[PDB]
Amino acid sequence: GSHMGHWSQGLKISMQDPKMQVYKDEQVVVIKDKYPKARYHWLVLPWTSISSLKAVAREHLELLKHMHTVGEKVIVDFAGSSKLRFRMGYHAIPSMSHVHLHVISQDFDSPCLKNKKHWNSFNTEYFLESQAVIEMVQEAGRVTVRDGMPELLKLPLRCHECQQLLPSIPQLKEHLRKHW
DNA sequence: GTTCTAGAAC
DNA sequence: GTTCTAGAAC
Ligand SMILES: Nc1ncnc2c1ncn2[C@@H]1O[C@H](COP(=O)(O)O)[C@@H](O)[C@H]1O
Ligand SMILES: [Zn+2]
Repeated sequence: GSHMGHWSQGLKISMQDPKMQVYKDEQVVVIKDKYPKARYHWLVLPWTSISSLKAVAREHLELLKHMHTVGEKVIVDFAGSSKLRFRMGYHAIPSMSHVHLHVISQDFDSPCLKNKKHWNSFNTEYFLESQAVIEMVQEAGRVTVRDGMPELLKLPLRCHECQQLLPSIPQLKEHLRKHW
């Protein structure tokens, strides 16, 4: 198939789709995640094209902080009264091109959350905190990740609230109901 | 990244 | 027999 039509380039299409945009300014766009892994799941993307965190440098530090601030604003404007806990961050190894900040509520109540990679990508070291990425770019000038990130996706399923071990995705999803 | 589904796990 | 996971996708 074509490069532009490849599944890994899909965000470059969605970020220009008015029906998926919930916020726009002169630097970034916020879209709904096409396959949300919780009740609230947005992606903050800059207009300018940066393939991944591998291409981030100190020239992008202001942009990374602005993305962080816009994510917090969206949380207030769209889920302020819910008082849900939120996390913001990046996957240590992304699948989709174009740098994007995850903004996801911590219910993880979604039919799109279906497999172990989904869970561990948001609930292990694989999920890089936005603040940690920002500080790493500021102090070290680039984003580096340790070896072994793919193995983290294979870890046993463990609740993020009470750390209880669960034997399967369905049993995990049922357990998460208890923390609503 | 998602779908689809073969067969492993239960 | 059904649930559940995990690899191909030309
Ligand atoms: N076409 C798409 N439009 C919008 N979001 C998408 C699309 N395809 C995948 N996603 C989401 O983008 C994220 C990609 O994850 P990652 O590449 O690991 O940061 C996931 O949350 C997906 O659900
Ligand atoms: Zn729990």
